[PDB]
Amino acid sequence: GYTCGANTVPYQVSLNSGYHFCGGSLINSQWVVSAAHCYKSGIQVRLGEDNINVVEGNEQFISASKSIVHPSYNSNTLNNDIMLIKLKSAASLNSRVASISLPTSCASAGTQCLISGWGNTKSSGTSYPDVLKCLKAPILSDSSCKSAYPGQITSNMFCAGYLEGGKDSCQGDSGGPVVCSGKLQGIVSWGSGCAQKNKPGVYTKVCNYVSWIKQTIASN
Amino acid sequence: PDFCLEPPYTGPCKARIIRYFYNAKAGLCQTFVYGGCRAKRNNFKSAEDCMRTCGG
Ligand SMILES: CC[C@H](C)[C@H](N)C(=O)N[C@H](C(=O)O)C(C)C
Ligand SMILES: [Hg+2]
Repeated sequence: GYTCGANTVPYQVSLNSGYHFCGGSLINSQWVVSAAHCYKSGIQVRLGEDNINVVEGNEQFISASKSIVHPSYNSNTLNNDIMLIKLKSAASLNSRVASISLPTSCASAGTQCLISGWGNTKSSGTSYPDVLKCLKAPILSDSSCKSAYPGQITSNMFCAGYLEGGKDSCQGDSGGPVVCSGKLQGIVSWGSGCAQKNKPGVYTKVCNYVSWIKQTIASN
Repeated sequence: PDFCLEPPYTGPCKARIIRYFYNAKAGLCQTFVYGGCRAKRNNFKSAEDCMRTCGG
């Protein structure tokens, strides 16, 4: 991880319920994409954040109207770990709040991506940042993902990161983006701990859902 | 309740949701970080729920 820099990931959202519990991505003025296991009541979306603990004057805090978990989310296998959030009011898109394009195709192994979040910064230990953290990590091959996690990887998941360890997404990062060449290819989802050797992070494969997201946004 | 003695389980998912668990050693309900999935039973949404079910 590193400090992204103020308002440098403009599509990054914090999900707040009295405190930061998850991340998300702005896909348009009124819709956020996040993880299904981030579903809570009383979600407030905070846009334009950097330091989630102080008010820096670029924020928009907007409550959620609707929160739509994928009809086939399996709580147990974590398959279809995707949820949409409709904002009560449309956001004002500016330079510090902008949305992320949805992919036309799926990204191949070895694509380097940006993963961002306010989650834990210690592999083992505890340290929650004030500011946004970023991490450049490659998409891993299906073959290696399935061998890292035998019998747990569905066609809707991918692995990303480093087999060596020390560089990963951690608790607090869920629902947050994995953006590869400007396109939203993943959502931070799960892993066996974090930044452990031979256990990369596991991400929801957003390219499989593009039709669902569009039609759902359209009819809600 | 036997599950009330069990250690807090964050699990594999990466959310940062504050929940409660019974801490036998301290004789009270304490907060921990729950990752958002595969919860075990020593995991409550309020102290009051925790105390009602576990407080012994
Ligand atoms: C994805 C946001 C950042 C990179 C996460 N929360 C983080 O700080 N991870 C640490 C690392 O430096 O990669 C830690 C070792 C898991
Ligand atoms: Hg961690």
